[PDB]
Amino acid sequence: PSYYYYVDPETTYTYQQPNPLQDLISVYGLDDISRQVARTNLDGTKAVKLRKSYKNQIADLSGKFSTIPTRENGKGGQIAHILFQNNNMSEQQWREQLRNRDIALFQPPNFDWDLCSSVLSQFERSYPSE
Amino acid sequence: VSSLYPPPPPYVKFFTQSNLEKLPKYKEKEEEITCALDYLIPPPMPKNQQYRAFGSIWQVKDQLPDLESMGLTQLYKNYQYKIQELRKLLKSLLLNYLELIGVLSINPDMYERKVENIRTILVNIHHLLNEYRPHQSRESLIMLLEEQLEYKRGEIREIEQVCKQVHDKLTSIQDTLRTGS
Amino acid sequence: NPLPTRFEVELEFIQSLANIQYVTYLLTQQQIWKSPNFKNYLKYLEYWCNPPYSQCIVYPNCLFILKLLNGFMESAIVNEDGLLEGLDELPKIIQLQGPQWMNEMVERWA
Amino acid sequence: DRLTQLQICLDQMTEQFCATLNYIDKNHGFERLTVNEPQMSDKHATVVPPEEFSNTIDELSTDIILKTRQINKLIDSLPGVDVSAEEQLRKIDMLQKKLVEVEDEKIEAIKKKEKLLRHVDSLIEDFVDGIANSKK
Repeated sequence: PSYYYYVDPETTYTYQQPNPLQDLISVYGLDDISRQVARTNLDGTKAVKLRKSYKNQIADLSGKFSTIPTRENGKGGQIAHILFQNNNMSEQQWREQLRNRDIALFQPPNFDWDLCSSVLSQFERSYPSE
Repeated sequence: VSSLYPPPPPYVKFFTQSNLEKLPKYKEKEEEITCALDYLIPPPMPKNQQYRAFGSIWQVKDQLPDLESMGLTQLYKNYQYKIQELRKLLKSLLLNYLELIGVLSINPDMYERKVENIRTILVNIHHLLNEYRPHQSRESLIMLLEEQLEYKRGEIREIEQVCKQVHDKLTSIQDTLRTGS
Repeated sequence: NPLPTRFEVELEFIQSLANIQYVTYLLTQQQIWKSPNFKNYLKYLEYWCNPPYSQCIVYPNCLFILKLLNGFMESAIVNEDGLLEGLDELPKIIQLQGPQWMNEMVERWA
Repeated sequence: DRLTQLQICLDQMTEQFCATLNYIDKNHGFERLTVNEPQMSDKHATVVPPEEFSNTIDELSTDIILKTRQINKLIDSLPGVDVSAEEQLRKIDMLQKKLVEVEDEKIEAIKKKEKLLRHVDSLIEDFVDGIANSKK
């Protein structure tokens, strides 16, 4: 018998972790996410197609809106830039300090209420129509 | 900023006619410079035999480096042994490519050492070929000597081919001369 | 780092004649071919033609270029003031036949 | 020259390996685990019929191993496997002597052709000056 290079019987190889052969949705328990958005139910019956807009989400609230505020209709803004902004004593006390330093912007002198009463009292009669 | 090409050497200034006439007298009498007559005798070979030229080291007699001397794995080291080593190497290369396909068809992350194995097989194969190359070059010189032998002997056969054409045309003229007699 | 030996510098300069750009750069200076010392250096350099000095050469077309330009030298006579007659038009020969020789030896390479 | 074809065959192995890997990486499809799962297609994906896909896999594999038989046959035909460098020198010196000898043999062969050469021109000149003396 002649040995062949880099063919070693004690050298073994295993499958990838995780294995892409199996359905990796089920391995990580994502099957609940799968069939809740599936275009067809897994019994031969076609499931409902999701709407283009989120009108069905906002359908349970009574308001003056009939259209959808988007970027292109001039109704929405670039709010995501603001929304992605970021900056002994027990955990109870320290969390109180954190929540109260998140209150200091929410009270006067930042939001003087006599000033707002006087200023929104300045609105004269009727609604001018534009 | 300088010129594109280096200037001629300062050694050209010593080639004067007085040095030319004193050169045979100095002959009758890596170099250690003593006088101006040393620059007309051509310098001998370096004793270290490894001279710097064009940003590289050449040698007066190049030897093929080993894989260990270069820092790689020489798996296998009168050429029948090397021929069988090459055969086992190519079979191992095919088997290791099959193993690489198998590794990528279960886990495409452990291939990195297998590619290294294929690299070692390839460099051993190529170094085995270059080790056979002086033998292959000697066989090519043998082939060239045999080819010049073959051309000289082909000149020989065309010499007696034309000669035999002369002889049988001479038999033809003798036959037609006897016919005309 | 030791100094470049006379053997090394002379070998690199004798090897540089294979490229025609180097020799057509050198021959456009009047003082180079006007100098009889450079002419003697041209007749000094045929020692590379003989072995074992020829072993270290890598591109022998430089040795061919060396042998070629020496045939223009016996027609040249140097005077007392140093004006080398016969070298006024050999560089012009070099620019006229420049691409011809190097294309010929490139096709010989193929 | 045989080793040159061997090196061409070796990097032709390597080109075939990377070409087969490229083909199997780019032109494979999307396999159904079950029948009820959705099968979607991409306009940016080079989808192929699976039967001719397998046929191309087969022909790639067979050209790999026919090039392998070519490599094996070429290595069986490497010039000089049973001779050593000493055997190369013991061939070179006798080839040297044989070349000197065949130069000598060609010298007497050319000598024999010269025998015939002045033979035929002597007969021709005797013929022509004989007929010149006859006709004058």
